[PDB]
Amino acid sequence: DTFTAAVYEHAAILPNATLTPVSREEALALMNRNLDILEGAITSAADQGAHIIVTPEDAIYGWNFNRDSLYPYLEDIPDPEVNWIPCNNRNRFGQTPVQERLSCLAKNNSIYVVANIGDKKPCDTSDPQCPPDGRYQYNTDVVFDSQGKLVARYHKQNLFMGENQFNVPKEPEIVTFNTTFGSFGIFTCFDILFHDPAVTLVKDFHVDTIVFPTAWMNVLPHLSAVEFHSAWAMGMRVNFLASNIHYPSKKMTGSGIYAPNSSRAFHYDMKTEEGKLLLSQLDSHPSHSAVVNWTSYASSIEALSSGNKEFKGTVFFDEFTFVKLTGVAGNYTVCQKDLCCHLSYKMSENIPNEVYALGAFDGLHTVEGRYYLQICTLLKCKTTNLNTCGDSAETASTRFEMFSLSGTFGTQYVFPEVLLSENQLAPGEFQVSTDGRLFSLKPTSGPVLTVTLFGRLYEKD
Ligand SMILES: *[C@@H]1O[C@H](CO)[C@@H](O[C@@H]2O[C@H](CO)[C@@H](O[C@@H]3O[C@H](CO[C@@H]4O[C@H](CO)[C@@H](O)[C@H](O[C@@H]5O[C@H](CO)[C@@H](O)[C@H](O)[C@@H]5O)[C@@H]4O)[C@@H](O)[C@H](O[C@@H]4O[C@H](CO)[C@@H](O)[C@H](O)[C@@H]4O)[C@@H]3O)[C@H](O)[C@H]2NC(C)=O)[C@H](O)[C@H]1NC(C)=O
Ligand SMILES: *[C@@H]1O[C@H](CO)[C@@H](O[C@@H]2O[C@H](CO)[C@@H](O[C@@H]3O[C@H](CO)[C@@H](O)[C@H](O)[C@@H]3O)[C@H](O)[C@H]2NC(C)=O)[C@H](O)[C@H]1NC(C)=O
Ligand SMILES: N#C[C@@H]1CCCN(C(=O)c2cnc(NC3(c4cncnc4)CC3)nc2)C1
Ligand SMILES: *[C@@H]1O[C@H](CO)[C@@H](O)[C@H](O)[C@H]1NC(C)=O
Ligand SMILES: *[C@@H]1O[C@H](CO)[C@@H](O)[C@H](O)[C@H]1NC(C)=O
Ligand code: NA
Repeated sequence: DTFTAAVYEHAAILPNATLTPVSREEALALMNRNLDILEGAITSAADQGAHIIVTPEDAIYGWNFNRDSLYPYLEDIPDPEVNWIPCNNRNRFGQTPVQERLSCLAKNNSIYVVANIGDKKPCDTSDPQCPPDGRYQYNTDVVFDSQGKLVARYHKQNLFMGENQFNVPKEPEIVTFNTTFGSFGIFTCFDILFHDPAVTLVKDFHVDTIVFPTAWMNVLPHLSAVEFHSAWAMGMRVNFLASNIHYPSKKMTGSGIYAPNSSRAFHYDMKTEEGKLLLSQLDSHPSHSAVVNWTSYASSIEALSSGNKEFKGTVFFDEFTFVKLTGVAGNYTVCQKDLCCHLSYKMSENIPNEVYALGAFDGLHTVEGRYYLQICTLLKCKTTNLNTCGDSAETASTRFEMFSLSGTFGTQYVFPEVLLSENQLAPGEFQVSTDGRLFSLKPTSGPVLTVTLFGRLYEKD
């Protein structure tokens, strides 16, 4: 059993902004301008045989708001158990034009529609957790099935810095929807960096596929959208539908359809101001059974390199312990605290003025969010100057003939990243072993930007 998946990267129409909150008529007019663009993508996806389409987070109203400027864009999204086809019973819950439009878009095109809108929940001064505003506001994903029915409502758990227009739910919402093409889980953007609901959906609810609306700001060398999202899909052994905002000015680009074995289709574009519809087939019930012990090989072996020239290098505000790669072939081991990284490599050639390092990181990230990390990285240094290792590098010339990366990870949640020049994925050029090794299967098709094993220690957050 297979199905055709679709994702749309959206060049959104943002509100003029701001000073005084707009009227509902003004807020709706803008939302409709974006909805007409998404209508265009939903119709082509359906015309091309897609069973489901994901549209990005904030695709309908943007990310620039305060609680009051956001209010006019919000709808009361009922509990999905309510059993409702907004396209067929338009006024069941009062004024809900966005839900009606999304419902008609899913019904008329006979396709599942995943979209991200805003929820309003009026509350009383009686309940303690009610805001002084008199309402809860949530960044909400909605799923409409092929018949137009609301089958999922998900309020974002992990709000990012400056998402002050939204509220965090009391308890994490573990939202799934079942179809004839597998069990589906859903979460949004920053959620992918945390345990709840992200990990829970995969390990406890045994979902086949994750639908992921995102408005992601790219951060090289490890946190580029296509790079990390496909890494997470591979590490969690699940299908992954990533639909991103297209805004190169904020480094927003990178949508794709990912399988447990490799990427299936991806899109990265920093040049044009245009959106992109992507389609690809996936297995409805992929195998999830391929277990990896991430510390096995690494904890067995002894240090591959002795007495080495080591230095501190900054990666996304985190101080990694590096070791320069001297030679067109080598065996290095670098440790930072509880983590020890091993690398075996052989380059296609020894390209001049191109420096590579092997890095190790064991510690807590605190800049613009807090999360414990354990990272082993083979990265291309931006320049020859060793103090530029870990700074975002977008191009490279060194193809590798072979690589094998591993670490003494104190976690079972490790995401294998392989990124080529210029933000290109490498399907299916690498594989992960039951031993916890990220290794090449053929020489890389393009130059290497990074080969990382991105570890996550949820308890140490
Ligand atoms: C979400 O929806 C899915 C899809 O509808 C739900 O999963 C279904 O659950 C049914 C009830 O448990 C399952 O029915 C039983 O099937 C077995 C036969 O085995 C299956 O053969 C199928 C056809 O060849 C095949 O599709 C199926 O799935 C596969 O399972 C293998 C592992 O075995 C896995 O590798 C694949 O990836 C895939 O998952 C099985 O191989 C029948 O023997 C069984 O007996 C009957 O019980 C009936 C009463 O329920 C009775 O009517 C009848 O007389 C028999 O006694 C069931 O018919 C069905 O397999 C399963 N479908 C899939 C694709 O998994 C899931 O439960 C829903 N989840 C939630 C949370 O609601
Ligand atoms: C993944 O592989 C590693 C390596 O085998 C596993 O870790 C190891 O787990 C064993 C327990 O089965 C630990 O052994 C214990 O050692 C202590 C002394 O250190 C001793 O007192 C105990 O009697 C026992 O022998 C071992 O130390 C530990 N090693 C490391 C590096 O953590 C890991 O648990 C495997 N995980 C899975 C789920 O397969
Ligand atoms: N702008 C805007 C968005 C609007 C939607 C809410 N946002 C996020 O959840 C969000 C979170 N994180 C990122 N990107 C990374 C990051 C970037 N810089 C610092 N910390 C992490 C790389 C993780 N991208 C988006 C921010
Ligand atoms: C969907 O179709 C119905 C009639 O078939 C129509 O009333 C409705 O406006 C359509 N909506 C969209 C958004 O296509
Ligand atoms: C690296 O290690 C492998 C495996 O032990 C070995 O075959 C290879 O010759 C080594 N290369 C260098 C240059 O140390
Ligand atoms: Na805000």
